[PDB]
Amino acid sequence: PLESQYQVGPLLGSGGFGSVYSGIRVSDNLPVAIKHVEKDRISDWGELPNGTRVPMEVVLLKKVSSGFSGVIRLLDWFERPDSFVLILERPEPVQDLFDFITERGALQEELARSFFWQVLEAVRHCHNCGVLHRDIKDENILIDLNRGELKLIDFGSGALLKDTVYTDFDGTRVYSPPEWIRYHRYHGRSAAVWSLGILLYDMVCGDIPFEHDEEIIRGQVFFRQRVSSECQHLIRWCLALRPSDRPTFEEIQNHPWMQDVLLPQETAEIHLH
Ligand SMILES: NCCOc1ccc(Cl)c(Cl)c1
Repeated sequence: PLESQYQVGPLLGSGGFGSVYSGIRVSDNLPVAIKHVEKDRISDWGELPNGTRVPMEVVLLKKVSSGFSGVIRLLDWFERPDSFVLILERPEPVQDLFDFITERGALQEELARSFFWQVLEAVRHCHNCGVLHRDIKDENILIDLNRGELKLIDFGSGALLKDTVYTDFDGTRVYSPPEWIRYHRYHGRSAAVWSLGILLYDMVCGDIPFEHDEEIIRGQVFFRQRVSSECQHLIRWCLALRPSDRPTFEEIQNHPWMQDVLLPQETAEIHLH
């Protein structure tokens, strides 16, 4: 069973998502993360291609868990009487982006460009797999410090991607768009672009731009740090009040600020090693 298959290490974190432990797969010593989610806390349920009743998180992870290393991979899952247990791949050494920014402050634009580009590629992979993350933020991004590779985590607030309106949301409010705050309605892709604007501002300024609902609704972007005109333009574009005024992923990646990105290994060599 699960208990014999894995060696439990220390608690890595706990919160809205559940409890996550560091671990080692006993068969090949592979580093893993063991996530426990209480059944009473799971509101969104779904079913696998076979038809087993599992949390939506398990459905979304299976849809995205393949060769591409931009999303944390689900290795296995187990059902207990009062919880679900998820075995996830664990990079080592690792640091989440929230802890990274907290320790190092506002990122150099070359570093933010590499990081932002990788997040964009990871989000495009999710969308191509029919998955909408809904909680893109610094806390949900892991940095593989040796490879300079970023990984999206926590699909616990996610949904299947659709072209119709979403009227439910349980992600982070300070990353949520003005249409959600005002009307309790949003479309997947344009809401994801708004959260990406919040994230990019956070990378280059060291903090999020808005705290209160009134600020999100006004959408006036003030720069507290020295930021290039091209970067400011891209941020202000992602943070357009009207969802239809926001750039597509293609327009973000073709933006002049996004040109000449470093490879992840070059990123680790210059900024992480
Ligand atoms: N948010 C607390 C840490 O959560 C995680 C989740 C997944 C992995 Cl692979 C790791 Cl290393 C840590």
